[PDB]
Amino acid sequence: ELFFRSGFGIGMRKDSPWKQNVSLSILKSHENGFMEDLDKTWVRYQECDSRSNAPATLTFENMAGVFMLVAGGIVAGIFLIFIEIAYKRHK
Amino acid sequence: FLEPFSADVWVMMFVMLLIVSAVAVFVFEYFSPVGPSFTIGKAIWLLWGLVFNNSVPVQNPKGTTSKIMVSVWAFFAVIFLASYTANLAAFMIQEEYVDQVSGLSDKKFQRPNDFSPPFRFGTVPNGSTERNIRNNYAEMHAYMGKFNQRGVDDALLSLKTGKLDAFIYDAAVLNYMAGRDEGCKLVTIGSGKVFASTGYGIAIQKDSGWKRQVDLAILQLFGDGEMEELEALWLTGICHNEEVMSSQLDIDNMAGVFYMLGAAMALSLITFISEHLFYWQ
Amino acid sequence: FTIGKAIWLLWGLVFNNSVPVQNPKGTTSKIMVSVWAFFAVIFLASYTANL
Amino acid sequence: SGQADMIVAPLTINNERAQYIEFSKPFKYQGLTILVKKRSTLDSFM
Amino acid sequence: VYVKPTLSDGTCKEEFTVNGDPVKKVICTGPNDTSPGSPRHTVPQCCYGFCIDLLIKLARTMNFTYEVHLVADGKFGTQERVNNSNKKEWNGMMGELL
Amino acid sequence: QPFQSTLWLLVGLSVHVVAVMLYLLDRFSPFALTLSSAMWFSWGVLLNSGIGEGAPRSFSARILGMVWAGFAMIIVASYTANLAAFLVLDRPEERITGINDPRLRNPSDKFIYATVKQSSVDIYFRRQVELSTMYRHMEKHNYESAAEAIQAVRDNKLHAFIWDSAVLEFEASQKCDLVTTG
Amino acid sequence: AFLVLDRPEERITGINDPRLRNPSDKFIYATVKQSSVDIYFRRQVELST
Ligand SMILES: CCCCCCCC/C=C/CCCCCCCC(=O)O[C@@H](COC(=O)CCCCCCCCCCCCCCC)COP(=O)([O-])OCC[N+](C)(C)C
Ligand SMILES: CCCCCCCC/C=C\CCCCCCCC(=O)O[C@@H](COC(=O)CCCCCCCCCCCCCCC)COP(=O)([O-])OCC[N+](C)(C)C
Ligand SMILES: CC(=O)[C@H]1CC[C@H]2[C@@H]3CC=C4C[C@@H](OS(=O)(=O)O)CC[C@]4(C)[C@H]3CC[C@]12C
Ligand SMILES: CC(=O)[C@H]1CC[C@H]2[C@@H]3CC=C4C[C@@H](OS(=O)(=O)O)CC[C@]4(C)[C@H]3CC[C@]12C
Repeated sequence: ELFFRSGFGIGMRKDSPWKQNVSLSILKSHENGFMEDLDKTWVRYQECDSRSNAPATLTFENMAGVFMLVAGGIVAGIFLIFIEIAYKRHK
Repeated sequence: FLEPFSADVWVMMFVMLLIVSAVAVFVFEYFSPVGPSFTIGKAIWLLWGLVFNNSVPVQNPKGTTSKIMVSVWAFFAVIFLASYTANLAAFMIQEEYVDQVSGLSDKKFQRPNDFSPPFRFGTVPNGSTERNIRNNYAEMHAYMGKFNQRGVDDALLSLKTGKLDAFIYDAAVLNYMAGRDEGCKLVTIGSGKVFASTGYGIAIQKDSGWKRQVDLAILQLFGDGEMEELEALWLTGICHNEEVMSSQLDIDNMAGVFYMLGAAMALSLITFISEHLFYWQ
Repeated sequence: FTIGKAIWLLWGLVFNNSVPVQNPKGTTSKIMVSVWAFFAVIFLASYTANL
Repeated sequence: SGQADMIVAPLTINNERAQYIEFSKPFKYQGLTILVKKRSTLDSFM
Repeated sequence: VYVKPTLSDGTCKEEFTVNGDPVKKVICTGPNDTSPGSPRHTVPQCCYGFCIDLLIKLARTMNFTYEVHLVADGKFGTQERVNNSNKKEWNGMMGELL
Repeated sequence: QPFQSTLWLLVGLSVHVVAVMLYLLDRFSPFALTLSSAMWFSWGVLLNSGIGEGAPRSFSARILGMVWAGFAMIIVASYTANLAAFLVLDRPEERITGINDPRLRNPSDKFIYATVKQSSVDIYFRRQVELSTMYRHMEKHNYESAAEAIQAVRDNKLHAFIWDSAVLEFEASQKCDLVTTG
Repeated sequence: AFLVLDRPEERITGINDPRLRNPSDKFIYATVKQSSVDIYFRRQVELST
């Protein structure tokens, strides 16, 4: 959780004849939505993310084990076919 | 229903189905001493039905070897369906929600009448939210005047009754009211999104010597850590701790499975049409 | 269609219909088996979901 | 020291710095957070 | 401390544990049942429980006899202020002990 | 419960649209399914009964027979999945979390909690100034004995009782409608 | 059950986390030199460790 919730300011010296009009031009830009423009174009990008739980779909790396059993049941089959005729050949 | 089994798994099952079909009808059934002819048409149909909870009428092969191959395919199909259902449950158990309303620039807030049956949003007047909305959203302000609320509590109950569907107010107050709410059924959009961001300040007489003294004192509280203690003592809430809730499966959720069926209605016509064109020539 | 063939048919249906059975040749008996199949579909779905 | 007349940067408003310079009203409200290092592990059907 | 009425004989009804061991009981002499407010009497009840079994063990291994009674107030003890006399006094069992 | 009423209708009505279509799509084809056999095929696939020996004959009907088999799989799979979600995601909770709970710290008139009058609990809350708000709420609802306060929570007259854990944990075990929290 | 209970844990909950509340040599956490973070930790005596 966030702590030390102090924001970002513009620093000027103690005299700062611009101190008052800088602050008035920052409150104005919040109300105008100018700072929401800057957040959109510089802060809110969201290249990639995920949730904490995030249920995951089953890819081929997960299901390759059972796909290698149907394939192994074919090479076993093309062997077992030869026994089938050979068994029937005797009787 | 599209969520488990990445599309590469479904594709490979189809091409393994064609591989197993061709081997079982050209190498296992043709070459078998025994073996109504078992063809591709009734091998695709047999293996397809096995995958989808075998319930269709089929014609099993007569060869002993081809019966072994169908049996090792039937084992794959029980694993396939057990792992489809198991992951579909895992998705349903662990889905979060998507808020229907994006923000203060949404279509509903911009033009509610031009949209679906009107969106009822309003605010307490004579404050800073109106001053921010008079100056920024003129069309919004006119539609909001008829839905004014006399106080915060009034707009809390109007949301539950249904007279309003969105209350636009100060963020810190709304965060609190959305915090100690029974049932946790009133929430702020954007998971706490704030617009026209500002803060609460102590107003002091203009051109006075106390502004510097107050400012340094407040900044000390942040540094010394009192603000987080105050936030947990006053602004905390029950609903701030955390969700996922059981939901029914209305058509809007299941429209995808019907479109897939309704498209197979469309694909059936094209092949039915293509038959007559191929039958004519 | 004997009573021992109806128990075998109805038992197989309620346990993930997987055994060779003899379906009735009537129509209202076919309707009843279909009604039992719906119960059997719900029964097994609830058993797996609660398990 | 006079080198700069303004600090247009993510300068956090602090009690220490406020005793010497005049901060403006915040242009960004934020706080301190901790950054740490970040699918399916189904081995097979067995 | 379970407090139960005594039989008409005045003794304690005999009960046993789940195993079959006898439940040790002590004749209390606390206030009349259903509070002593209106029916002000000290009816001898029957007392047993965790603290009575520990008291019986304490008496045996330290060789003292005892007479158990229930606190009349029904309270545990708290220094309630007496605004009448600008003082404080204990109640409950704490007042009885002091 | 897992399906809505109109989703039950749409599933039932789509059986007949498939059944009628499978009949047309098979009858009007170059070189079968009767109407009754198509109704049995569609219900047999959905209900997973062996009833009916007819299957679509034409190439176009078999595609719709194949997809209908997949559609009926998802309907049953998503019934078992949604039923499982409903049976695991049944958490009323909303239970008090200790003494630092916001409900206790900032009480409302709806929520009532108390302890036994003139005991260690009373002079624990009274001693601490940070618990002053909690003390006032309990001051007007404090009970004479713990048996009354335990009976009050059973009869819903009291919502929270603060007392010794050695005593409360005995009542929670002996009485099945009481639980200790926090 | 396997696909549902797949959940990692042991995440830092903030500065109050017991991992951070005391310096354990196995854990390494740091901030940027000479910033507001530094003059926040050093000013407060409670989290001097
Ligand atoms: C496993 C996955 C699915 C697989 C199979 C899918 C099968 C698709 C089948 C679809 C059939 C159509 C759906 C009908 C909806 C009934 C609504 C109703 O009033 O329900 C009532 C109850 O009703 C019952 O308990 C069941 C009544 C069924 C009557 C038979 C209908 C025709 C059967 C087929 C003939 C052709 C049908 C043609 C239809 C055009 C009241 O509802 P409720 O009060 O909200 O709930 C009751 C409980 N409560 C009182 C405790 C609250
Ligand atoms: C849904 C339920 C209903 C259906 C039930 C059906 C009934 C089943 C009927 C019968 C099964 C009889 C027992 C044999 C099974 C293997 C056991 C074993 O020790 O294998 C070992 C070697 O296995 C492998 O690593 C390879 C398995 C996958 C590739 C296929 C090769 C052929 C194996 C099969 C040949 C065909 C035999 C045909 C004749 C029987 C297991 O390796 P492991 O590393 O210890 O694995 C641990 C799991 N883990 C990796 C996930 C952690
Ligand atoms: C042979 C068929 O007839 C099938 C085979 C593959 C199917 C498609 C698979 C995926 C989707 C995405 C889905 O998206 S949705 O956002 O509307 O849910 C809409 C339906 C659609 C286009 C299916 C249409 C029917 C198929 C063409
Ligand atoms: C019998 C049918 O006709 C249906 C039954 C289940 C359907 C599949 C469900 C999920 C997906 C994943 C999707 O890609 S994805 O990137 O969105 O995952 C592409 C489409 C695909 C393969 C569907 C194709 C059509 C089915 C096979």
